[PDB]
This record gives sequence, C-alpha cells and structure tokens, in this order.
Amino acid sequence: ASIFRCRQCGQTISRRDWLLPMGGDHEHVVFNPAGMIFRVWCFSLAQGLRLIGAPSGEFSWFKGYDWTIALCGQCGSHLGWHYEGGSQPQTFFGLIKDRLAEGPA
Ligand SMILES: O=C1CC[C@H](N2C(=O)c3ccccc3C2=O)C(=O)N1
Ligand SMILES: [Zn+2]
Repeated sequence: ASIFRCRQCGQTISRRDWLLPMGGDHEHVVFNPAGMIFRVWCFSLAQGLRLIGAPSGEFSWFKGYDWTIALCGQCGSHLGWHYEGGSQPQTFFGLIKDRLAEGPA
C-alpha cells in the first residue's frame, strides 16, 4: 500500500501509488539559491495541502513549469511545491522527502 505524511503533524499528504517518474526517476537531488540541497519526490496527486503566493518560474528546477509553495494544510509546515504550466503532465507536486514521513495505512 504505503503513504506519506507531514512529518510535523501526521497529516496524510500522498502515497507511493502516486509517485511520478519525472525525467525517469521520481526522486530529484537539487539545490537552491540558499545553498541548501533537498531531495525532491514527485507526485501526480497530493491532498491535504494549502498553496501560497503566485506561480513563479524563476529558479524552477523543472523545464516549463512554474511553482507555487505548498504548505501542510493542517500545520503550515513547508512541504514543497506545486508545479503547473507544462504538458503530459500539466501539473504535479514536488515534495521535500525530509519533510514527509513514509509509513503504512
Ligand atoms: O522549483 C523550485 C521551487 C522553488 C525553490 N526555491 C527555494 O528552495 C529557494 C530558497 C531561497 C530563495 C529562493 C528559493 C527558490 O525559488 C527553487 O529553487 N526551485
Ligand atoms: Zn502538517
């Protein structure tokens, strides 16, 4: 089965069935302009989230997709981002592995 929760509150965010092989792997190692290296896991579906701010294509790690920040809908923890703007798929979620916790139903 297997699902992914907000590590700060237990909120259910997504699950393994929903991983999306972007580029060929669901996991991307990236860094940002702050010099922080995350591991980002890509889902085609997520629930339990609140999106914040405007879509933005600056700094995007993924070609043709703008991002908006995704917060845990329950606790406000920054779980990662929602991506929109592209084709096959149009939108998807890029979530910071470290901020989730993977366990069972
Ligand atoms: O696709 C993305 C999501 C946004 C993400 N991001 C951050 O992790 C960051 C940290 C500090 C300043 C600016 C940003 C930025 O745009 C980033 O670098 N790429
Ligand atoms: Zn939470």
